Amino acid sequence: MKRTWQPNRRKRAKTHGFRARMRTPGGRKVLKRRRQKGRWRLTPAVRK
Amino acid sequence: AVKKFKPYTPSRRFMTVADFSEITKTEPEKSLVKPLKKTGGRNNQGRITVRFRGGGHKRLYRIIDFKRWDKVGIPAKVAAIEYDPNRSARIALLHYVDGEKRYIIAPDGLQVGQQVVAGPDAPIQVGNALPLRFIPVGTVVHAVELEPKKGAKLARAAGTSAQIQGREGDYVILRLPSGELRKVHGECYATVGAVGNADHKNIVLGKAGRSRWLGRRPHVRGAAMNPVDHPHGGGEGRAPRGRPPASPWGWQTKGLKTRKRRKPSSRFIIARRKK
RNA sequence: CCGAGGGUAGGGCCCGUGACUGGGGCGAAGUCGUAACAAGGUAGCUGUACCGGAAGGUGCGGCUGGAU
RNA sequence: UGGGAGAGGGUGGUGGAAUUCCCGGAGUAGCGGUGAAAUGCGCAGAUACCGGGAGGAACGCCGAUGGCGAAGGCAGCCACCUGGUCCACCCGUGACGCUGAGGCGCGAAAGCGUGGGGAGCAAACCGGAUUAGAUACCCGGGUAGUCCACGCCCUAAACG
RNA sequence: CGAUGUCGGCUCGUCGCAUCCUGGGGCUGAAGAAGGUCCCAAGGGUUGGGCUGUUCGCCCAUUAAAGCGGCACGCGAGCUG
RNA sequence: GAAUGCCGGCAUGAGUAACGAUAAAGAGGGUGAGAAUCCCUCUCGCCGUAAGCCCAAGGGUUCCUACGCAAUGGUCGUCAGCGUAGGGUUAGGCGGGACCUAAGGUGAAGCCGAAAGGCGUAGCCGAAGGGCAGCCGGUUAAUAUUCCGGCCCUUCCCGCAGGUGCGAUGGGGGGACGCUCUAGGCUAGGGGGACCGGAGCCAUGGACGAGCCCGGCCAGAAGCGCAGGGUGGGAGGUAGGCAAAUCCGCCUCCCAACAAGCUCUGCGUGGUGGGGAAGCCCGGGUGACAACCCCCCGAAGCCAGGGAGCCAAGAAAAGCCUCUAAGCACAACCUGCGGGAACCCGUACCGCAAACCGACACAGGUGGGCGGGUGCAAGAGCACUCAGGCGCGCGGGAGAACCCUCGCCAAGGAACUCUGCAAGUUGGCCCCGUAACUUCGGGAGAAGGGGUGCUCCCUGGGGUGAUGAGCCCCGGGGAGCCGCAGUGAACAGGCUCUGGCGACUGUUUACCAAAAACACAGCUCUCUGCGAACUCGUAAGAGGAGGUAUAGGGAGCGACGCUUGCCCGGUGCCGGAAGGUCAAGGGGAGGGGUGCAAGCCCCGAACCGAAGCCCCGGUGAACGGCGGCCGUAACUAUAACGGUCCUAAGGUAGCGAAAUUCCUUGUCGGGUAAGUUCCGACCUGCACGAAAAGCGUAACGACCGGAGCGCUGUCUCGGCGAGGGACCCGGUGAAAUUGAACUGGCCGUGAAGAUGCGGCCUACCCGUGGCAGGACGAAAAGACCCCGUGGAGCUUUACUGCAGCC
RNA sequence: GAGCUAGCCCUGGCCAGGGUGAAGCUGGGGUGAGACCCAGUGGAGGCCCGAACCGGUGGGGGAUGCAAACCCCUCGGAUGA
Ligand SMILES: CC[C@H]1OC(=O)[C@H](C)[C@@H](O[C@H]2C[C@@](C)(OC)[C@@H](O)[C@H](C)O2)[C@H](C)[C@@H](O[C@@H]2O[C@H](C)C[C@H](N(C)C)[C@H]2O)[C@](C)(O)C[C@@H](C)C(=O)[C@H](C)[C@@H](O)[C@]1(C)O
Ligand SMILES: [Mg+2]
Ligand SMILES: [Mg+2]
Ligand SMILES: [Mg+2]
Ligand SMILES: [Mg+2]
Ligand SMILES: [Mg+2]
Ligand SMILES: [Mg+2]
Ligand SMILES: [Mg+2]
Ligand SMILES: [Mg+2]
Ligand SMILES: [Mg+2]
Ligand SMILES: [Mg+2]
Ligand SMILES: [Mg+2]
Ligand SMILES: [Mg+2]
Ligand SMILES: [Mg+2]
Ligand SMILES: [Mg+2]
Ligand SMILES: [Mg+2]
Ligand SMILES: [Mg+2]
Ligand SMILES: [Mg+2]
Ligand SMILES: [Mg+2]
Ligand SMILES: [Mg+2]
Ligand SMILES: [Mg+2]
Ligand SMILES: [Mg+2]
Ligand SMILES: [Mg+2]
Ligand SMILES: [Mg+2]
Ligand SMILES: [Mg+2]
Ligand SMILES: [Mg+2]
Ligand SMILES: [Mg+2]
Ligand SMILES: [Mg+2]
Ligand SMILES: [Mg+2]
Ligand SMILES: [Mg+2]
Ligand SMILES: [Mg+2]
Ligand SMILES: [Mg+2]
Ligand SMILES: [Mg+2]
Ligand SMILES: [Mg+2]
Ligand SMILES: [Mg+2]
Ligand SMILES: [Mg+2]
Ligand SMILES: [Mg+2]
Ligand SMILES: [Mg+2]
Ligand SMILES: [Mg+2]
Ligand SMILES: [Mg+2]
Ligand SMILES: [Mg+2]
Ligand SMILES: [Mg+2]
Ligand SMILES: [Mg+2]
Ligand SMILES: [Mg+2]
Ligand SMILES: [Mg+2]
Ligand SMILES: [Mg+2]
Ligand SMILES: [Mg+2]
Ligand SMILES: [Mg+2]
Ligand SMILES: [Mg+2]
Ligand SMILES: [Mg+2]
Ligand SMILES: [Mg+2]
Ligand SMILES: [Mg+2]
Ligand SMILES: [Mg+2]
Ligand SMILES: [Mg+2]
Ligand SMILES: [Mg+2]
Ligand SMILES: [Mg+2]
Ligand SMILES: [Mg+2]
Ligand SMILES: [Mg+2]
Ligand SMILES: [Mg+2]
Ligand SMILES: [Mg+2]
Ligand SMILES: [Mg+2]
Ligand SMILES: [Mg+2]
Ligand SMILES: [Mg+2]
Ligand SMILES: [Mg+2]
Ligand SMILES: [Mg+2]
Ligand SMILES: [Mg+2]
Ligand SMILES: [Mg+2]
Ligand SMILES: [Mg+2]
Ligand SMILES: [Mg+2]
Ligand SMILES: [Mg+2]
Ligand SMILES: [Mg+2]
Ligand SMILES: [Mg+2]
Ligand SMILES: [Mg+2]
Ligand SMILES: [Mg+2]
Ligand SMILES: [Mg+2]
Ligand SMILES: [Mg+2]
Ligand SMILES: [Mg+2]
Ligand SMILES: [Mg+2]
Ligand SMILES: [Mg+2]
Ligand SMILES: [Mg+2]
Ligand SMILES: [Mg+2]
Ligand SMILES: [Mg+2]
Ligand SMILES: [Mg+2]
Ligand SMILES: [Mg+2]
Ligand SMILES: [Mg+2]
Ligand SMILES: [Mg+2]
Ligand SMILES: [Mg+2]
Ligand SMILES: [Mg+2]
Ligand SMILES: [Mg+2]
Ligand SMILES: [Mg+2]
Ligand SMILES: [Mg+2]
Ligand SMILES: [Mg+2]
Ligand SMILES: [Mg+2]
Ligand SMILES: [Mg+2]
Ligand SMILES: [Mg+2]
Ligand SMILES: [Mg+2]
Ligand SMILES: [Mg+2]
Ligand SMILES: [Mg+2]
Ligand SMILES: [Mg+2]
Ligand SMILES: [Mg+2]
Ligand SMILES: [Mg+2]
Ligand SMILES: [Mg+2]
Ligand SMILES: [Mg+2]
Ligand SMILES: [Mg+2]
Ligand SMILES: [Mg+2]
Ligand SMILES: [Mg+2]
Ligand SMILES: [Mg+2]
Ligand SMILES: [Mg+2]
Ligand SMILES: [Mg+2]
Ligand SMILES: [Mg+2]
Ligand SMILES: [Mg+2]
Ligand SMILES: [Mg+2]
Ligand SMILES: [Mg+2]
Ligand SMILES: [Mg+2]
Ligand SMILES: [Mg+2]
Ligand SMILES: [Mg+2]
Ligand SMILES: [Mg+2]
Ligand SMILES: [Mg+2]
Ligand SMILES: [Mg+2]
Ligand SMILES: [Mg+2]
Ligand SMILES: [Mg+2]
Ligand SMILES: [Mg+2]
Ligand SMILES: [Mg+2]
Ligand SMILES: [Mg+2]
Ligand SMILES: [Mg+2]
Ligand SMILES: [Mg+2]
Ligand SMILES: [Mg+2]
Ligand SMILES: [Mg+2]
Ligand SMILES: [Mg+2]
Ligand SMILES: [Mg+2]
Ligand SMILES: [Mg+2]
Ligand SMILES: [Mg+2]
Ligand SMILES: [Mg+2]
Ligand SMILES: [Mg+2]
Ligand SMILES: [Mg+2]
Ligand SMILES: [Mg+2]
Ligand SMILES: [Mg+2]
Ligand SMILES: [Mg+2]
Ligand SMILES: [Mg+2]
Ligand SMILES: [Mg+2]
Ligand SMILES: [Mg+2]
Ligand SMILES: [Mg+2]
Ligand SMILES: [Mg+2]
Ligand SMILES: [Mg+2]
Ligand SMILES: [Mg+2]
Ligand SMILES: [Mg+2]
Ligand SMILES: [Mg+2]
Ligand SMILES: [Mg+2]
Ligand SMILES: [Mg+2]
Ligand SMILES: [Mg+2]
Ligand SMILES: [Mg+2]
Ligand SMILES: [Mg+2]
Ligand SMILES: [Mg+2]
Ligand SMILES: [Mg+2]
Ligand SMILES: [Mg+2]
Ligand SMILES: [Mg+2]
Ligand SMILES: [Mg+2]
Ligand SMILES: [Mg+2]
Ligand SMILES: [Mg+2]
Ligand SMILES: [Mg+2]
Ligand SMILES: [Mg+2]
Ligand SMILES: [Mg+2]
Ligand SMILES: [Mg+2]
Ligand SMILES: [Mg+2]
Ligand SMILES: [Mg+2]
Ligand SMILES: [Mg+2]
Ligand SMILES: [Mg+2]
Ligand SMILES: [Mg+2]
Ligand SMILES: [Mg+2]
Ligand SMILES: [Mg+2]
Ligand SMILES: [Mg+2]
Ligand SMILES: [Mg+2]
Ligand SMILES: [Mg+2]
Ligand SMILES: [Mg+2]
Ligand SMILES: [Mg+2]
Ligand SMILES: [Mg+2]
Ligand SMILES: [Mg+2]
Ligand SMILES: [Mg+2]
Ligand SMILES: [Mg+2]
Ligand SMILES: [Mg+2]
Ligand SMILES: [Mg+2]
Ligand SMILES: [Mg+2]
Ligand SMILES: [Mg+2]
Ligand SMILES: [Mg+2]
Ligand SMILES: [Mg+2]
Ligand SMILES: [Mg+2]
Ligand SMILES: [Mg+2]
Ligand SMILES: [Mg+2]
Ligand SMILES: [Mg+2]
Ligand SMILES: [Mg+2]
Ligand SMILES: [Mg+2]
Ligand SMILES: [Mg+2]
Ligand SMILES: [Mg+2]
Ligand SMILES: [Mg+2]
Ligand SMILES: [Mg+2]
Ligand SMILES: [Mg+2]
Ligand SMILES: [Mg+2]
Ligand SMILES: [Mg+2]
Ligand SMILES: [Mg+2]
Ligand SMILES: [Mg+2]
Ligand SMILES: [Mg+2]
Ligand SMILES: [Mg+2]
Ligand SMILES: [Mg+2]
Ligand SMILES: [Mg+2]
Ligand SMILES: [Mg+2]
Ligand SMILES: [Mg+2]
Ligand SMILES: [Mg+2]
Ligand SMILES: [Mg+2]
Ligand SMILES: [Mg+2]
Ligand SMILES: [Mg+2]
Ligand SMILES: [Mg+2]
Ligand SMILES: [Mg+2]
Ligand SMILES: [Mg+2]
Ligand SMILES: [Mg+2]
Ligand SMILES: [Mg+2]
Ligand SMILES: [Mg+2]
Ligand SMILES: [Mg+2]
Ligand SMILES: [Mg+2]
Ligand SMILES: [Mg+2]
Ligand SMILES: [Mg+2]
Ligand SMILES: [Mg+2]
Ligand SMILES: [Mg+2]
Ligand SMILES: [Mg+2]
Ligand SMILES: [Mg+2]
Ligand SMILES: [Mg+2]
Ligand SMILES: [Mg+2]
Ligand SMILES: [Mg+2]
Ligand SMILES: [Mg+2]
Ligand SMILES: [Mg+2]
Ligand SMILES: [Mg+2]
Ligand SMILES: [Mg+2]
Ligand SMILES: [Mg+2]
Ligand SMILES: [Mg+2]
Ligand SMILES: [Mg+2]
Ligand SMILES: [Mg+2]
Ligand SMILES: [Mg+2]
Ligand SMILES: [Mg+2]
Ligand SMILES: [Mg+2]
Ligand SMILES: [Mg+2]
Ligand SMILES: [Mg+2]
Ligand SMILES: [Mg+2]
Ligand SMILES: [Mg+2]
Ligand SMILES: [Mg+2]
Ligand SMILES: [Mg+2]
Ligand SMILES: [Mg+2]
Ligand SMILES: [Mg+2]
Ligand SMILES: [Mg+2]
Ligand SMILES: [Mg+2]
Ligand SMILES: [Mg+2]
Ligand SMILES: [Mg+2]
């Protein structure tokens, strides 16, 4: 059947992307939080 | 005169449609239509704030001249009478000797090829717009301003009309389409006559799908729901209201008046409404 | 080929009969009231409508075959 | 050809009286109703009186024992549209007439449909009396309906 | 109760005997035939249908007979539902 | 040593289940240490509206080539989407950007919010919509509308010539629009040819033929032709298009008028440039100077912004044209010609799948285009086939039970069973024919029947063409032939009668319920006069609605028909300027503390004092409710009738053992051989009843009941046959479970159902295929049930608060 | 977190083929004029049959599955909510 993951590069970037995160307070805490943890990636890579 | 159908489908039994026999032009004036941004009943929050809306036919909005005192003393010919999916009435296209073109709500009896006019000097004729204080007492009027220069606000729906009953000072007494008696200011404009397409109320939609064409999604009864949803939810099997019949949000919906009591227009309501 | 008729399927009309049901007629001495005949004690009759245990009543309109 | 009379019919207008309600004033202790009463209404200001407004229906005197229509029926007043009828002349056609199974149409009231209107009246209904009872007569309320438009129904003591 | 699946049916049987039939008897208000009732006897047998989920029961047609109970109201790691 | 403990290691089940669609394989040759599995060939089979092809998304080197086989591949492996290495994606015209706007998003102005932030006009962003310049062939192992060849075209800059009041974010036009049906002419695509081109072939009885086989085109600028789209011309006035205006709009006149003309597209032709089969010979080369012609069918595509009808009334903005304003008229713009300039990113490959989403090379999921031929009435259905792609990454055997899918069956024919569940039957087309009832549409494919192939003969009309032949499409009549059977295969309704419920088409518990539930047109009540009511929000602001009582919100009922009674005492709601109660506040009789005192300070009576509540009315398609005992008729029985008690009023019409009836399988009737169900009645209705609507109702239903016919393996009652498994051999090889185990029956005992205790009986050791009675077998710390001063959802005239409203 | 699912907004796309034959229009009849009748033309509809597509009615299989919802047969809608 149709499952829950239907990859869409534009949907991915526009929802979890770097610019999406900077635009809101909870987003900047996410970025700060993942930067403090030392994540190699702050955001899901999508190829555009 | 409404038009019936033979029962060649179950829904054709009762479906009735307007006769459309007063319409003389069947596509809108390009310079007077604009996109009608469908809402679905959602507000700028994105929330359903008026339930069961959406999915109607696409429409363009015909810009309607609700002032008319824009152009005192400039007559206009009635070029056409047209369909307008945004209101019950029909609309009439006016060609001004000015050269300018506008739409008005089409009054009952208006004929293509007649000249209408607007202003204190105007004749007491169907389609003429005068300030209220210059129409003789007893004249049936429509498209009435509630406040001076604020725009036609009353008696705009197919078949409706307000009637002039008498005068008091700077103010006129109108019997509204609801039968209330309200004082309207004399400098307010009104158009002689009643709105057209009176047959509009005798239309029999005929089937569920036709309501879906008008943007009307299905209504769900409280009794058919669950208590998380509505006062009337729940119960094993069917059930009476079991409380005073209530809206989705708790308030009582049989008789409970809801006009705000101290509202300033109350000084101008002579009598509440009829029937 | 036609063909008595036999068969299959479906219709029309009549007859008889049927739990039950509807009023009808008749029946020396039942029960309830008293509608009509006198101005019958609310003049009567009427077509219709609504209503009531029952006759009837009431409304709307009509007639005189109504009285004094 | 020329005359007249008439609530003949249809449409659009429009006039005053009266009832009801609403507003203002004035005013006070009852009003209403009956056979007698009660219900009901009334100091929370009724009734009775004056000014104002709205709305519906009916059309006083004329009015008659009258008139018109085929019948059912038709009554303020105005205009328009239309039917029938009678009379004078003796002008035209030449028996072109009579009736009329079927047909078609019209057809009081009540009643039905879809809208509108709703003052007064009033089936149903409620209450008050009367009564043995009173699903009545009498009284106080009262919804259809009575009114309009269209469409049905097509009945009668539709009688002379 | 860190689970013993719970009616009926179907299938498959097995056992008891307080025996429905068939075998053997005594008594009889046993003439014969037919029964009635008690005794001995569990080897075998103990039908097909209509109704109801039904067990049971009633009814139809037969039958020598149309037995009554146990086996976790036998049998859902065998089926049904 | 235990915590269904945690982490890890290793066992058991076990050489067991499985090895992922039953579309299918066989052999020869090759390679190699090694071959059912790689490579080549021949044979066979499968898909062919796909299992072939092309785009898009997503994936991200998986592409191509060399070299490998430890691991990955469900076996194998020499192969590979695997390992290693090298190579490979080329654009002014394709797609996106340097263009436009849509929802939405953002947001100078502005507004709002404790902070964070929420809004918001313009403007900006935003596409698979608008707009805009490339077609055919060749080329590589791998890219091509990208490279090359041919023929075309676009924009920008500069210059030249001719022309003109030039000039814009501004005005205007246009862009610019639905659904259904559809005309004319084309094109794509297809069929045929006795014509044209071709390497050949003659078999096995015949055929050297008007034989068989193959193939007979593609692109193309100007012009031209055919078909279409679009489009009045001129003059005068002019206050409207937020300045201007010669433009547009409005008014008058003249002229034109299906036209034509002007313009823009499609199609055809077209210089020119391409391609070009079978077969044969080792992808190539030949064929080949290949031929490239005629007839027919023909789009859903094209002309197109075409036509008609209908109601539900069908984007925006730029490009573009036109008007003028500042300005500028040595300019500028338009037109033709010439030279020059033309950037960024994508391009490999998979793409209904082994490369995407499903943990897997997973029988599932994934949007658009192309989708050939024959026949079957049509078609994208069905069967077989073309191109092209496959045989599904374990095999070889055997021919038990049993299971799955499938075929047949004597006689019977629902006797099966909860139920004809399941499976039979029926089945397309053409003709005849077709009932109650009905809202006149229907019910209807009712039911029920007949026809159906092939040959010959005569014949009617239509399309193309020409009016003919030829081809193609609909038919009619006659005479015959063969079989068991002619929609000979494949696809393709069993029917009827009767009841309940819901009017109907729809909708729903993704993944146990599709229904009688929800919805629905329709009816009623009620709120709402517009800064509407109501909704969301602290607000601003939105929705409502760019709507206005024929409208919008809320509630119930649910097409339609005939209807919807009585109760307003209680709760709600509505009306009521009296009265009664009533908070803060006002008032301040009169008391108090302190000070020597002027003073300061405290308590405080009557009285005035909202809404709400009390109280007076109304109100049922508002919440709701609609009685009890006793007596009575000239047989009995039963009471039309009466008495009395209570009530706010005591259930009307209609319906009734019912989706409701307990006693109940009520009683009677029908249907049956037999009927707890069904249907029709009766009415002492445990416990129908009138918009939580009552009684009906044609048509409709994968709803639920009862009956009949047809027909059957459902059954008496089972038999046989097919394939895929099970079984045997070679390869690979799980699992839950498991205190250890050297693990028998009976009768007892035992915490009450013992392999494990007592007594007896039985029993050599170990496996394999089977069956499920036991191991209170496995799975899941019982969902039932209770307990816990555990939890959560829900309700109200429980408590206490809050929003909101007054 | 609305890349699943639910609703709405904007913009595109899709629905082989057959069958039934509403209004309207035309002609004929009818009539004082009408209503209306007949034929033809027409092509309406939450119309009928049936693929794609969207569903999921009944049964069987599957149940450490091919699959944490699948497979076969059958069945509903298929111009419309
Ligand atoms: C398909 C495969 C599934 O099996 C079933 O569906 C069968 C058919 C259920 O019966 C179904 C069907 C049915 C009718 O039972 C027969 C119904 O009663 C129960 C509730 O579920 C089972 C076995 C249930 O057991 C029963 O649960 C009962 C509550 C108690 C009973 N026993 C202890 C007394 C016990 O055996 C139960 C709980 O689902 C099993 C647990 C372990 C599961 O969750 C497992 C994972 C199942 O999902 C499953 C194995 O995957
Ligand atoms: Mg899904
Ligand atoms: Mg994307
Ligand atoms: Mg995208
Ligand atoms: Mg997106
Ligand atoms: Mg982003
Ligand atoms: Mg976002
Ligand atoms: Mg921000
Ligand atoms: Mg910060
Ligand atoms: Mg790093
Ligand atoms: Mg992040
Ligand atoms: Mg109709
Ligand atoms: Mg009809
Ligand atoms: Mg109109
Ligand atoms: Mg525009
Ligand atoms: Mg909006
Ligand atoms: Mg917004
Ligand atoms: Mg937001
Ligand atoms: Mg939000
Ligand atoms: Mg709402
Ligand atoms: Mg809504
Ligand atoms: Mg309109
Ligand atoms: Mg409107
Ligand atoms: Mg005013
Ligand atoms: Mg309506
Ligand atoms: Mg609409
Ligand atoms: Mg609605
Ligand atoms: Mg509803
Ligand atoms: Mg409910
Ligand atoms: Mg519910
Ligand atoms: Mg919720
Ligand atoms: Mg709650
Ligand atoms: Mg609640
Ligand atoms: Mg409730
Ligand atoms: Mg409920
Ligand atoms: Mg419920
Ligand atoms: Mg209940
Ligand atoms: Mg209740
Ligand atoms: Mg309530
Ligand atoms: Mg409120
Ligand atoms: Mg009012
Ligand atoms: Mg007596
Ligand atoms: Mg008498
Ligand atoms: Mg009398
Ligand atoms: Mg009397
Ligand atoms: Mg009476
Ligand atoms: Mg008083
Ligand atoms: Mg007083
Ligand atoms: Mg009035
Ligand atoms: Mg003479
Ligand atoms: Mg009384
Ligand atoms: Mg008395
Ligand atoms: Mg009459
Ligand atoms: Mg237990
Ligand atoms: Mg355990
Ligand atoms: Mg367990
Ligand atoms: Mg059996
Ligand atoms: Mg004897
Ligand atoms: Mg004897
Ligand atoms: Mg003895
Ligand atoms: Mg024995
Ligand atoms: Mg039992
Ligand atoms: Mg029993
Ligand atoms: Mg015997
Ligand atoms: Mg037994
Ligand atoms: Mg026992
Ligand atoms: Mg047990
Ligand atoms: Mg027991
Ligand atoms: Mg028991
Ligand atoms: Mg048992
Ligand atoms: Mg058992
Ligand atoms: Mg079981
Ligand atoms: Mg069982
Ligand atoms: Mg078990
Ligand atoms: Mg077992
Ligand atoms: Mg067991
Ligand atoms: Mg220990
Ligand atoms: Mg464990
Ligand atoms: Mg633990
Ligand atoms: Mg562990
Ligand atoms: Mg561990
Ligand atoms: Mg481990
Ligand atoms: Mg380790
Ligand atoms: Mg290990
Ligand atoms: Mg092992
Ligand atoms: Mg084993
Ligand atoms: Mg296994
Ligand atoms: Mg497997
Ligand atoms: Mg398959
Ligand atoms: Mg081989
Ligand atoms: Mg071979
Ligand atoms: Mg090798
Ligand atoms: Mg090999
Ligand atoms: Mg090998
Ligand atoms: Mg192989
Ligand atoms: Mg090979
Ligand atoms: Mg990947
Ligand atoms: Mg390897
Ligand atoms: Mg290997
Ligand atoms: Mg190696
Ligand atoms: Mg491997
Ligand atoms: Mg694998
Ligand atoms: Mg490559
Ligand atoms: Mg640039
Ligand atoms: Mg912050
Ligand atoms: Mg954006
Ligand atoms: Mg382009
Ligand atoms: Mg080109
Ligand atoms: Mg090369
Ligand atoms: Mg020059
Ligand atoms: Mg210029
Ligand atoms: Mg346009
Ligand atoms: Mg438009
Ligand atoms: Mg568009
Ligand atoms: Mg449409
Ligand atoms: Mg063809
Ligand atoms: Mg060409
Ligand atoms: Mg001007
Ligand atoms: Mg074009
Ligand atoms: Mg070649
Ligand atoms: Mg050559
Ligand atoms: Mg298409
Ligand atoms: Mg077009
Ligand atoms: Mg816009
Ligand atoms: Mg200047
Ligand atoms: Mg200069
Ligand atoms: Mg120029
Ligand atoms: Mg650049
Ligand atoms: Mg490429
Ligand atoms: Mg697929
Ligand atoms: Mg595809
Ligand atoms: Mg692949
Ligand atoms: Mg996942
Ligand atoms: Mg595979
Ligand atoms: Mg796959
Ligand atoms: Mg066919
Ligand atoms: Mg295979
Ligand atoms: Mg396959
Ligand atoms: Mg094998
Ligand atoms: Mg074997
Ligand atoms: Mg198979
Ligand atoms: Mg066969
Ligand atoms: Mg047989
Ligand atoms: Mg039979
Ligand atoms: Mg038979
Ligand atoms: Mg049966
Ligand atoms: Mg049955
Ligand atoms: Mg069959
Ligand atoms: Mg067939
Ligand atoms: Mg018939
Ligand atoms: Mg019949
Ligand atoms: Mg029938
Ligand atoms: Mg019937
Ligand atoms: Mg009929
Ligand atoms: Mg037929
Ligand atoms: Mg037939
Ligand atoms: Mg024949
Ligand atoms: Mg043949
Ligand atoms: Mg033969
Ligand atoms: Mg069929
Ligand atoms: Mg339904
Ligand atoms: Mg339903
Ligand atoms: Mg119903
Ligand atoms: Mg109905
Ligand atoms: Mg319904
Ligand atoms: Mg449908
Ligand atoms: Mg479900
Ligand atoms: Mg569920
Ligand atoms: Mg689920
Ligand atoms: Mg299911
Ligand atoms: Mg359900
Ligand atoms: Mg269904
Ligand atoms: Mg539902
Ligand atoms: Mg209704
Ligand atoms: Mg209403
Ligand atoms: Mg709120
Ligand atoms: Mg705040
Ligand atoms: Mg708005
Ligand atoms: Mg209804
Ligand atoms: Mg309905
Ligand atoms: Mg409903
Ligand atoms: Mg009827
Ligand atoms: Mg009450
Ligand atoms: Mg009350
Ligand atoms: Mg009261
Ligand atoms: Mg109550
Ligand atoms: Mg009560
Ligand atoms: Mg009644
Ligand atoms: Mg019963
Ligand atoms: Mg009964
Ligand atoms: Mg019933
Ligand atoms: Mg009951
Ligand atoms: Mg019972
Ligand atoms: Mg019985
Ligand atoms: Mg019987
Ligand atoms: Mg009884
Ligand atoms: Mg109710
Ligand atoms: Mg109920
Ligand atoms: Mg019915
Ligand atoms: Mg019916
Ligand atoms: Mg249905
Ligand atoms: Mg159904
Ligand atoms: Mg049967
Ligand atoms: Mg039978
Ligand atoms: Mg069998
Ligand atoms: Mg076999
Ligand atoms: Mg061996
Ligand atoms: Mg091995
Ligand atoms: Mg291996
Ligand atoms: Mg041990
Ligand atoms: Mg041991
Ligand atoms: Mg052992
Ligand atoms: Mg043993
Ligand atoms: Mg014991
Ligand atoms: Mg024991
Ligand atoms: Mg032992
Ligand atoms: Mg031991
Ligand atoms: Mg011991
Ligand atoms: Mg022992
Ligand atoms: Mg021992
Ligand atoms: Mg032993
Ligand atoms: Mg073995
Ligand atoms: Mg075995
Ligand atoms: Mg066992
Ligand atoms: Mg245990
Ligand atoms: Mg066991
Ligand atoms: Mg056990
Ligand atoms: Mg636990
Ligand atoms: Mg527990
Ligand atoms: Mg549990
Ligand atoms: Mg529970
Ligand atoms: Mg317990
Ligand atoms: Mg406690
Ligand atoms: Mg405790
Ligand atoms: Mg607790
Ligand atoms: Mg709680
Ligand atoms: Mg997605
Ligand atoms: Mg379709
Ligand atoms: Mg279709
Ligand atoms: Mg289409
Ligand atoms: Mg079609
Ligand atoms: Mg026709
Ligand atoms: Mg027409
Ligand atoms: Mg349809
Ligand atoms: Mg059909
Ligand atoms: Mg089946
Ligand atoms: Mg499962
Ligand atoms: Mg499937
Ligand atoms: Mg199938
Ligand atoms: Mg269909």
